[PDB]
Amino acid sequence: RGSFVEMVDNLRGKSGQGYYVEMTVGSPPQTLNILVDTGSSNFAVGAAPHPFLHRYYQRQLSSTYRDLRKGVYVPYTQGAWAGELGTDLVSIPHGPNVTVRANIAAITESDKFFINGSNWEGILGLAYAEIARPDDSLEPFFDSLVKQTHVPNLFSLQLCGAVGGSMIIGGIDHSLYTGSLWYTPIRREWYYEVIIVRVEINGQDLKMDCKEYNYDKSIVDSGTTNLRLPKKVFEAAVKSIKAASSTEKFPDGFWLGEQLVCWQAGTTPWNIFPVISLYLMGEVTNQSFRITILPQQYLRPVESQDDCYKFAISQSSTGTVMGAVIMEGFYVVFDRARKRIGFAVSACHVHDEFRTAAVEGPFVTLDMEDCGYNI
Ligand SMILES: C[C@H](O)c1cn(C[C@H](O)[C@H](Cc2ccccc2)NC(=O)c2cc(C(=O)N[C@H](C)c3ccc(F)cc3)cc(N(C)S(C)(=O)=O)c2)nn1
Ligand SMILES: [Cl-]
Ligand SMILES: [Cl-]
Repeated sequence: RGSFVEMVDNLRGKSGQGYYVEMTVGSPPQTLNILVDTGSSNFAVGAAPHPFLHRYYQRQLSSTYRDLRKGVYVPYTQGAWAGELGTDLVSIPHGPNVTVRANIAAITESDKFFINGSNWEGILGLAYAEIARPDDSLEPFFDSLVKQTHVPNLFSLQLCGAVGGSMIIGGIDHSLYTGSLWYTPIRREWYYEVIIVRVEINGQDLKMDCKEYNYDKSIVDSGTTNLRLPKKVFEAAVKSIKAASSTEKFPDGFWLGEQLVCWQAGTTPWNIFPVISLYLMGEVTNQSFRITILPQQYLRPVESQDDCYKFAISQSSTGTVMGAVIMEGFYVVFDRARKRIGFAVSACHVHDEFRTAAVEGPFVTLDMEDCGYNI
């Protein structure tokens, strides 16, 4: 009975290979499953046969498709695609009750982008126009939705790991979280860039300079699976996580994501692995808060009577990426109207009877305006 009830439970995932929402494009309607990605800013849909796609967009059957007569290519950290730009009517049947004319890239060729078995056929880039291809003149979908309709300029995501979740567009649903929401500023509107001001592994501060945790940016990115950390931070965090979980030894490759470890169904010794906290800059001077995840968020299942896991914190050379490993702990509010991102503990996050993910505050942290990187 909350007012946003019909958007609850509108996301699915097939064996953990990306969270997607149904979107209906063109006229008469063509509904496709679209991956939700807050790490990019193009709306693009498979528009030609591919071995991994069950369905694709057929422009010649949509009477409202308009050709913008321009190609587009988008490379990501993983994979890339190429296609043709146009516009068409778009609605989200378990989203807001509106229809907008949005730009759409029709994917005609791709490399290592579509994932076999994932059940999604396109991508919804929810970040800002600064990072869209071919350039920032190509209005992203959520910008079209806010400009064309009354829908408030905010959306929130609850990614429920193991796969489903909720994308609430235009508000917050209080059933999806417990405790209070705590907000960090969006530093700049391009990616959803935030500032991380301290990192702890089981209560123990990693003690790096905060400028290392944000070198060269820290972003919130639902289309990236892992928590990705810059080189020096990743090396330092692995050394600390190893030291904390030293009652069991694992091969070096397990911490590089190259070996899996499996336990008999139901027996994974979660308690031997530490919690991990990131402190983020708060909304008042000198004030911060911390979000804490469990090994149930950073050890991810790979699908016998065997539970196999991959360690899903990994190295980046393009900054901190708070991917699904972070987002599955939390209900995350992308309050674009107030230029801030809110975290609360997710009502669906995976935990055990001893430990829960957490969002706590306030803490005092001085000189946070010096943590960010300057281009
Ligand atoms: C604007 C810019 O240039 C850009 C932005 N991004 C980050 C985007 O989120 C892109 C979007 C995307 C979505 C599907 C397939 C390929 C790429 N994401 C990635 O580049 C990406 C995508 C993935 C990936 O497997 N994503 C899948 C769909 C996924 C699977 C589970 C899940 F919970 C969430 C996402 C993994 C990674 N890594 C490098 S990793 C092993 O460290 O987690 C990166 N990269 N470059
Ligand atoms: Cl129609
Ligand atoms: Cl990434």
